[PDB]
Amino acid sequence: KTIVEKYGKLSVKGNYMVGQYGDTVQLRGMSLFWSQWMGQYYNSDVVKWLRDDWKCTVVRAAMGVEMDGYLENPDTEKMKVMEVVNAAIAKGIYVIIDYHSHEAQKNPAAAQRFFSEMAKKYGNIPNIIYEVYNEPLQATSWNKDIKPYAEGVITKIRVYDTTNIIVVGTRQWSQLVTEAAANPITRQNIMYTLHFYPGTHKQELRNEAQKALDMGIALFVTEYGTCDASGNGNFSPEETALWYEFLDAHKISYCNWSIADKPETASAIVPAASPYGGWADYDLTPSGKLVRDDLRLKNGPIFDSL
Repeated sequence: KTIVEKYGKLSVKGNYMVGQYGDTVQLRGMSLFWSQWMGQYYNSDVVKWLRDDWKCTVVRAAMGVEMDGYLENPDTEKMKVMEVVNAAIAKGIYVIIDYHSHEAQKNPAAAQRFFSEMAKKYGNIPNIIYEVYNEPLQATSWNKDIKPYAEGVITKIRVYDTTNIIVVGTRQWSQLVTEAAANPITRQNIMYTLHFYPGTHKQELRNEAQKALDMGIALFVTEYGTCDASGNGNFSPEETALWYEFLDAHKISYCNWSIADKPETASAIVPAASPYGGWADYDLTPSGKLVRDDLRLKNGPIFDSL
């Protein structure tokens, strides 16, 4: 039995993600980096290694949209996403299809087309989680920009995929979850994005998250780092652990940024680390070691249960 066979189809009940057999589910895994810049890792060898060695129960495909991404090169970037999705299906783990944009509402037809295609192809499959708008900017209003954009994309997904989870980004780089909680999308199996970087974001952002939970919505940490929000500097292992404590207490799923070999703190692997996986201890950065150790410790028993 695989992880996806264990938990099955996912849905949302109140503050929680639940599975079809009555489990309350918490996923943990890794995000790939921008598909147009780290596309060499968008392959089945990486996905298998993330399951077998890192004990990921979810992987996130971060499809770049602007800056020579999907809008300019739709076939190439969609292909990379589908390779990762296909591998997650073959290996029995969950997969997030992330529309990795800061301005999705500016090209809603492109986003609707992409998600319609993904939902038509994969709609009957329990592994799939959709993430329709990575990180709205500080200027991007929930009520006026994000919510109407997301509702249009959700309707398109739901033509073909009636119940898989859809995660919706929030204002200020997916920080301001209380604004979504005050005016939620009143549709089935919707969650809301929280992103944190513990060199920058500490108890004040945990308090924001708690206030959103108080208001009745479910959060998914589709991206977090171990360092400050720029992705470089202020490696913060103790603060990361305070976040893990909070997320585990609330059964909030989490994926780390990122599988990339860029020479910055947030990268999990060293420059030139193999595109096929197989990374030994000397191929991991301090951030990668911290995150991999947490995955092995917490997800190991889930794999062992089968």
